Amino acid sequence: PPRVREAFALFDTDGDGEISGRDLVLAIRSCGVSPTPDEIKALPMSMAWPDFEAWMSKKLASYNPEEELIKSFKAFDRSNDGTVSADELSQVMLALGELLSDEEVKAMIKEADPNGTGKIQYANFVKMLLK
Amino acid sequence: MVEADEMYARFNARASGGKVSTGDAMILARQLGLAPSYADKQAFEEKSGDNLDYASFQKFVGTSTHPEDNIEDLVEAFAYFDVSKHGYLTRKQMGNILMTYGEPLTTEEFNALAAEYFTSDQIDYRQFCKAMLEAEN
Amino acid sequence: MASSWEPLVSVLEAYYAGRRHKKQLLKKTPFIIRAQAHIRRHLV
Ligand SMILES: [Ca+2]
Ligand SMILES: [Cl-]
Repeated sequence: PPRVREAFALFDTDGDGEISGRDLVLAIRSCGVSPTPDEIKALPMSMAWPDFEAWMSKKLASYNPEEELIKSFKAFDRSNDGTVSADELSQVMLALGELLSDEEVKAMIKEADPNGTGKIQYANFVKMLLK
Repeated sequence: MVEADEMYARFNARASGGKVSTGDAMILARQLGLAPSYADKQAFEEKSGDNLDYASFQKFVGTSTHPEDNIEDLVEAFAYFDVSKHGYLTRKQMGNILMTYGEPLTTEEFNALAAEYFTSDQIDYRQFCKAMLEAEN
Repeated sequence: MASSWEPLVSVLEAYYAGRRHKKQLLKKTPFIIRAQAHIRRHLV
């Protein structure tokens, strides 16, 4: 199914047709979009599906998730080999992260490094995450 | 079999050339007290087409009994949207849920269901689920 | 002069929280369909 519609449906946790609060931000981030803090500031108290749909259409018209995520990774591609280290990413997720169990983070790493290399080819990974 | 002569007559009253559409199979199966899904209709269509004679209708009916139906799984389905787990969902919640997930209701189906079954804004989804499993046979 | 990891972390956390949502909702979806089938039965 389409990503935006599905993200709304997934992050509307009580099924009342409306995302509110941090969930809103999470729904946005779950599409690969990092809202600048002023955008987060300006988010309404709640969004129904038409509101979320409009917000995401307008955002995505100017913001491209996969290349932005790729640039975020290439910040930490120290070797510059199109590849960041899985260990760094794991313990940074464990350190700064707020939502996933440690088991979840390990599952994620096994996804990103499907060959036991300790290196994450982050382009391939981001493309895998964006259907 | 459940009232064999009257099932036969209802099928034939809708039948043209001894066959009825799978949509009429759905309605007839409901009147008999079965609860086929649209997935059942699709699966049956892709082996037997869109027109059933009386025998293939009987086979359809026989495969739509859904023995996995039970109260706890139905209730857990709704309780998924209940953050309090107190056992209540609002009419807004029931409507958006039922018209968004699974095989979504049309607004007309939901409005008819709500007119008959939703007495309040705070719906006990456990009792509503029990009600829905009643008369099934 | 390393940069900060919070944006990447935030986005991946949200993504995988959504994947966990999609999977538990997958567990629940067949019985929502069952509910809807019984609803339509009561509605003839
Ligand atoms: Ca909500
Ligand atoms: Cl944050």
